[PDB]
Amino acid sequence: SITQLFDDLCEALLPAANRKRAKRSLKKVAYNALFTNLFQLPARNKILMLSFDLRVGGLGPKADRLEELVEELEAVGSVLDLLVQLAGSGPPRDYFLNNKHVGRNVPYSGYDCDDLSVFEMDVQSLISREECLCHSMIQETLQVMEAAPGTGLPTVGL
Amino acid sequence: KSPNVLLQNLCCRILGRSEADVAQQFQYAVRVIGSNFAPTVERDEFLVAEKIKKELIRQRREADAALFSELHRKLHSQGVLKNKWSILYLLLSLSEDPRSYATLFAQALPRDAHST
Amino acid sequence: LVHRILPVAASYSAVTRFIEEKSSFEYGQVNHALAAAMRTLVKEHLILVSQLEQLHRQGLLSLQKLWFYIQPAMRTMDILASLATSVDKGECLGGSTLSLLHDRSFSYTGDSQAQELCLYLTKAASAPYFEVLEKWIYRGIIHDPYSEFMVEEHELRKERIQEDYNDKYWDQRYTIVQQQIPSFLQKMADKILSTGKYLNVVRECGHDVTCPVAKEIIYTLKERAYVEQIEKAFNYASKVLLDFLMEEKELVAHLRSI
Amino acid sequence: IRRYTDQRSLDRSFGLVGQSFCAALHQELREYYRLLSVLHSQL
Amino acid sequence: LRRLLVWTYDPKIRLKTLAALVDHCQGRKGGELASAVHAYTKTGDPYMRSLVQHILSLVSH
Amino acid sequence: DDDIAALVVDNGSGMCKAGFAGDDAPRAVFPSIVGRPRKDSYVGDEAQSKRGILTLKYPIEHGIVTNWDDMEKIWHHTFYNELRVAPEEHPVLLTEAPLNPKANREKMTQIMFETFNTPAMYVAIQAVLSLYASGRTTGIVMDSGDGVTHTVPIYEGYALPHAILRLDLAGRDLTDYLMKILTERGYSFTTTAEREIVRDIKEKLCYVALDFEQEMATAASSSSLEKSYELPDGQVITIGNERFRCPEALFQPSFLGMESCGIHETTFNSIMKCDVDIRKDLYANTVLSGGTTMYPGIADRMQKEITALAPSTMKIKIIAPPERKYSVWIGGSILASLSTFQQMWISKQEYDESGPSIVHRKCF
Amino acid sequence: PVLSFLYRWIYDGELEDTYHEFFVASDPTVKTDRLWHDKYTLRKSMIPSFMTMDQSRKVL
Amino acid sequence: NLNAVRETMDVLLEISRILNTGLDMETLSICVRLCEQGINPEALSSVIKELRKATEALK
Repeated sequence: SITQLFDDLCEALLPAANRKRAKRSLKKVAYNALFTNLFQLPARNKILMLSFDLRVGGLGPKADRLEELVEELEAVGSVLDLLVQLAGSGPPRDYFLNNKHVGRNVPYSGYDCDDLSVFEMDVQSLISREECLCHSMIQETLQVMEAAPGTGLPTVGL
Repeated sequence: KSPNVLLQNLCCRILGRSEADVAQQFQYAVRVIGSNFAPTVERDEFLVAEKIKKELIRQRREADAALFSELHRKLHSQGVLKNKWSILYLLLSLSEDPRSYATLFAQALPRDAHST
Repeated sequence: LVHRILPVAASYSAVTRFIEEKSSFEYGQVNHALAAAMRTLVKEHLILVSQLEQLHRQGLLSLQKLWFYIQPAMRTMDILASLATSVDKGECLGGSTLSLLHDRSFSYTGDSQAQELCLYLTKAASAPYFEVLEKWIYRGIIHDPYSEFMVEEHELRKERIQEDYNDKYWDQRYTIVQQQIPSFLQKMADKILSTGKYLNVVRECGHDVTCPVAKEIIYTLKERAYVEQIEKAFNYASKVLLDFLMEEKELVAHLRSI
Repeated sequence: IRRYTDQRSLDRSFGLVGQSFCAALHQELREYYRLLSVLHSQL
Repeated sequence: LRRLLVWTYDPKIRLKTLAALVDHCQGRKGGELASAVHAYTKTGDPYMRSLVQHILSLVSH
Repeated sequence: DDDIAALVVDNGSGMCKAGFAGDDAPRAVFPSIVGRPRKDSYVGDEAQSKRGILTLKYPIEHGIVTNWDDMEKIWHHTFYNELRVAPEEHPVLLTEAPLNPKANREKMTQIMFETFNTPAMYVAIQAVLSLYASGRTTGIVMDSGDGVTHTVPIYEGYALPHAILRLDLAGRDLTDYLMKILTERGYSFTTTAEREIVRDIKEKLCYVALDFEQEMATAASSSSLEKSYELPDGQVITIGNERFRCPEALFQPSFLGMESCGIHETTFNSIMKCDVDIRKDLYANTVLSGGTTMYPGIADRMQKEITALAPSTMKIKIIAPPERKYSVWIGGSILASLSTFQQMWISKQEYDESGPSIVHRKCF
Repeated sequence: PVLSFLYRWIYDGELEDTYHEFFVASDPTVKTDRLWHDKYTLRKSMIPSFMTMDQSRKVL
Repeated sequence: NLNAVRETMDVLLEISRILNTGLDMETLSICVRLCEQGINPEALSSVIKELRKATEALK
């Protein structure tokens, strides 16, 4: 029932390994903010508005995937008006781009040379992952090499 | 404005029908204008002025071809707009006769000699 | 340490010669597209060397980092290097060079990287083969610019070759080769000959084969579509030929007179 | 361990399960080479 | 970019094939030339097949 | 927790429900029987156990108090024997029945402050308090209890009493009418204990259908619809054809001989007194409630009537909790948990400074 | 890969290798009608220990 | 209905996963049921956003 549906919302979004009084106190805040609101254009169009903002930043087939999935999702409309508010807030290969040597019915458009320099940034991203990792190994120990006895260690606290 | 809803404003401008009365034309427009919204061409209000002249000469009104030349002077006299190319190239795109060939006439660079 | 890095360069030095030589005309028609599909993986190999040198300018690359980086290529190029040396060493053309890939595509499935390279390469390379298969199966015409297919043609309907001088054309005029089957059509090998045999002795009567099926043959593995496709076409050809045989020039009357 | 997984990489009569065990061992030794890589620049 | 091996790999195949047609045809004129382009349209490589697929449409106009 | 604990004690019309706010189920369920010989200072479990030579009476049966001594006495013995807690560590949310007079609210608050002893109090209308647990502040509640039933329309946390329609037909009329038909057909119903047991059989096992006529014809051509139940008492009373048509008197007054308003007409007359602009908003949240969900199947008929009630050019969107037996309980349990509700909750000092009638004034 | 072999031993088909990493040790030249008795000896050494005998015999 | 509501839940899982929402399968089904009751979505948007800040100060 509905007095449990906010509490189960409270449990799943709380991880684990006080925090045993906090669940029961946070369902109180869940009801206390339910009735702050209650005292005081279709649904699919907002999804079309976010897919447009995908298309401006590139990634066309992804926006086409969003819309082919919401055309069958018309068969829930009160869920999407909530979904669009949590689509901006987050947590706190293919070979057919530049290949014509496959198929038999394969396009002729010749060269590109307008994002083939951004086909080398495709490799710059991969090397920039594996160089940011070696930057996150040298700092987590350089914070250790300069330290003092028992300032972060509670073993001196015994 | 925000560019996503600004299209729907145009769609409700031409036909006054609601955005819940039709949803396929509106979807067709989010299909067409997105991935063709940011320019991939090099801008020139110069070249577009030199064909706006060629359009109004083709309608054989030479004084109005000199009236546009003054209106274009006013446009620079204010300086409240950044992209003065786009709207004139737009109004040129929607040209119509009130009363051939074009590939041998100047068009801009499609960024096949410049890439970032 | 520089000894430890040499196998990936060894598995590059034995592929580029292969790609250049075996994409020439004389090497089959499938040995072309096989080497042509290994060009997509050389592009990546080039951009690696460039990107590494661009990291080297600021001194953020060294030998050990590079040795750490070159690990996926040391395996992935080694597969194609063994494939290249094996095709070069023998005379693998047509079906035989498409059998070898079908073996490598099973020899690794528990890792599923050394499968994926071959499973893509197979779809890519067997475009010309399945285009011979797109004629012999749906029409009673076959072309084969390079005759190394499993079916082989002979011409024994001629001016001096007679109906009792060729007797029965089934296993004489149009014949089937045993080693140019790519070792996954082996299950349908008899049917593959008999389907196109049926279709040409319908071409002799009617204007054309007039097929409704007309489907593109693609590569699959583990549940084959290119078996169901053959079965549907094998049904339609026999239906038309049998219909023609019992309707026009019917064998009821010709045996009744005997 | 380097010795063991290097002789079974060019041993292809070691079967489809052994060449999966060895494929895992490749990936663990990659992570063991990551650390010495960072240490070398600090040298 | 290591002397731009990236940007030189897109040529040296398109260029090579079109360096052959202009050697292979050295004086043919008429339908003997459209027999000299119709022998390149059955080449197993899909790169070369797609390139002569448009040349043959052009020359047979 | 983080704050001083809450308490919710509502003396309903067939039961007293008590417990700490924050539980799905009440901590304690007691009868609202009052003991008098047919004990005299012990009421609740002991009076229900010595029933048989002791009368069964409820201090409220029409949704208005019939005897004030009985209510004050069960309320005081609720605080003194059933729970035995300290008052200053437990503020209590009381709930009177809907359509209670203003003088009844004054009587409840004087009694709650004096014999019952609470440090701050609140008294509320019942079905409104139940709807506040349904996650909205708008809607119509059809509340069906032991004593009576009533459709409360409630918009913006407030029920206009002019549009609350009280209807007598409840579980008491159902049990009374079962007794009347069995004893008229010929059956020994005899004593008050056997009365309670046959009411238990109707409450728990009874098969309720949506179509009566087809099921009647099948039972009349070959009867196998029954399912026998033999208690420690030893009585075997079951018949399949009567038990689905016995509650049909809720929409069919002529099954007794009555001339009265039916349930669909009652909610129709209630929706007529609400404005049409809020009719859609209220119709977008229709709740299932009432203690008659001991067997579900009257609830399906209820939702068919609410679908037929408003015009169907918009689909019904129904809030159906997994349980609605404790509807009034889960109602106050959500309310006493709220921290902003302490500012609308009246203290002893405001009760002292502005008279006893300000519990009618503060309560919206 | 063991459970990949077991997809050709829960459906039609037959793994063929000389590497012998699977409990089925097939027997040629017996396809008369008596292969519902014996065509498949159960090699115990290629049975994994996360499969019981009950698991490695019902699959046969 | 039941197969179609299974399919519409699956499609609803996919479009909230590529949009990279912090929610999961279970909390999607909870929120879907809460909107299927008729509860105002504008209020649920507050409790999810304030929970997803307030639960981290605990850990």
